[PDB]
Amino acid sequence: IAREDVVLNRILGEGFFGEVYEGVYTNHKGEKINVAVKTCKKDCTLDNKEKFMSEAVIMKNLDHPHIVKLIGIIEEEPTWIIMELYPYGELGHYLERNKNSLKVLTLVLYSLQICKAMAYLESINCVHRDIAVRNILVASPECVKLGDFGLSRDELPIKWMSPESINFRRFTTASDVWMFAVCMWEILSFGKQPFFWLENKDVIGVLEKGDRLPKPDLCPPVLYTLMTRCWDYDPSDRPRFTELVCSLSDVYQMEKDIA
Ligand SMILES: Cc1ccc(-n2[nH]c(C(C)(C)C)c/c2=N\C(=O)Nc2cc(COc3cccnc3)n[nH]2)cc1
Repeated sequence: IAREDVVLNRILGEGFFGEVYEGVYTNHKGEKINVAVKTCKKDCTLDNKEKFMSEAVIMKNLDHPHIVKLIGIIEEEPTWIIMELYPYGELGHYLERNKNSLKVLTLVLYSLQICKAMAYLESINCVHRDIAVRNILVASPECVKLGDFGLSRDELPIKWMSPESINFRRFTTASDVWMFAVCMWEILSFGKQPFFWLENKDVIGVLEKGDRLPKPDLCPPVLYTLMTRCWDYDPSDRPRFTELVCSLSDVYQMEKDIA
C-alpha cells in the first residue's frame, strides 16, 4: 500500500491514539475502496506507538466473515492503519433507521453472525469486553461484522456488563456471553439502549435482586429464554458461545420455517 493511493476525505471520529479519517483506497486492480484511516499523534511514547501498531499486526490475521477487515498499514511516518469502512455504519443506528422494514428473521441472522465471530474468539480464549451494537458494523443488509473500536481497550459499559465485571472488573468468555445477550436484546429492540430507564449506579442492585431486561416485543420466546440463560448470575451456568451457535441456528431455522 502506497500513500499516493490513499485519499483522506473527512474525520470519522477520534480514536485513542489520534483522529480516524474516512478515505478512499485505490488498490492494485484500480478499484476504489472505502477505508477508515487511523492515525497516531507524532509525540507519543514508543510504547504507545507499539500499542497503536499492534492492532495492524494482530488484525492482519483475522479473516472471519463476521469480523471487521484490516485493509493495510503504512508504517512510514505518518503511520496509518487502514481498516475497511462500512458506509452503512453501526448496527445500532442502522436498526434505528430501518425499524419499519426489518424482519425478525434478519434480526436473528445478525445475532447468529456475531455469535459465530465470538465462538471463534472463544476458541482462542480471547475476550471482547465491549460487546454492543455500537461495535458492530453493517457490511450489507445480509452481513454484519464485529469490531472493537470503542475508546476503552488481544484481550465502562455498565448496562452491558456481567455482575462479576461490575463488582470485580472480572472479564472472561462467560462475561462476554452475558454482554452478547445484552447485544441481542439491542438487536431485537431495534437499537434501544439496555436499561435506558436506569442510571449506571442502579444497575447492579437490579441484577442482584433478580431483575432482568424484559423481552423485546419482536423477540421470539425461545430466543428470550436463551438470552436469560446468558444472564445467569453464575458464569458457569451460561452457555459457551460454541454451543450458543447451535442454539441460535435452531432459532434461525424455526424462524425461517414459519416465514
Ligand atoms: C490492539 C488491538 C486493537 C483492536 C483489535 N480488534 N479486535 C477485534 C475483534 C476481533 C472483534 C476482537 C477488532 C479489532 N479492531 C477493530 O475493530 N478496529 C477498528 C474498527 C474500526 C471502525 O471501523 C468502521 C467504523 C464505521 C464504519 N466503517 C468502519 N476502527 N478500528 C485488536 C487488537
